[PDB]
Amino acid sequence: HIWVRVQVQDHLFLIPVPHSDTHSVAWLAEQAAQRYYQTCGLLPRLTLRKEGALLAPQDLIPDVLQSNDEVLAEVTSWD
Repeated sequence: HIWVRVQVQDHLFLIPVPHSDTHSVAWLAEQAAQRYYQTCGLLPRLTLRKEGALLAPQDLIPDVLQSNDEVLAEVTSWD
């Protein structure tokens, strides 16, 4: 089982990545944005960083992240 810790503003979310079409960085950013919307009613567009390094939205989660990695999400706009 794979899960990623994503910081969105002052909130830290444990987001699971369940298992056949592999999920992209963009999908993970979308999950984090929904988790953030569920807390406060604002829907951000997010770019993800791992230890300061930008994650490409089109890259696949298993190629750039391991279970329990921590990711910083940056709000680039509000939808």
